[PDB]
Amino acid sequence: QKIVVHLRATGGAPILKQSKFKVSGSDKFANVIDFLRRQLHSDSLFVYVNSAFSPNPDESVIDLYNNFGFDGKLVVNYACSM
Amino acid sequence: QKIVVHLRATGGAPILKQSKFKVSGSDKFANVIDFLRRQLHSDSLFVYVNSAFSPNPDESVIDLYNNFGFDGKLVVNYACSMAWG
Amino acid sequence: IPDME
Repeated sequence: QKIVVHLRATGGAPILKQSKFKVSGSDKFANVIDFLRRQLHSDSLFVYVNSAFSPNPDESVIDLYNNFGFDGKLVVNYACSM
Repeated sequence: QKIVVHLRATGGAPILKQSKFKVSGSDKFANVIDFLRRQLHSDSLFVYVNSAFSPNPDESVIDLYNNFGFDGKLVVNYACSMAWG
Repeated sequence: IPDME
């Protein structure tokens, strides 16, 4: 029933006194977000997770770079099994 | 606005002799994929870019963990600002 | 062992 949530502070956001907690997986994610804001008391807050993204081959390399590029570079990964 | 594309092999993928190529930003992504296949000669090939993803508050914590969790753990990152890009 | 809520 329990999943352990690590709350990792990025990009100048404050570090929390308790970085991890166990939470029942049936609650809505809002619970987690509201809980952050309660502890931070910060107007702005972004909450995001890493993810993979498989672009359509018909997509122009520029539009990709605009979205997932920096410094005139994009890092594209490839695999043969997954 | 010509872009250098770095090719990182993941999940045990074969090594390239030269893991970068410069490309016109008007080219289609296909160009990048075709270029890999030319060098690899592998039937199977997954090609993706890793991005950040803000799930909808109406999503059940389990379904999230199934998709973006590992080892009974879910790693959520959070910030108050962003650098601009 | 930490418990949220």
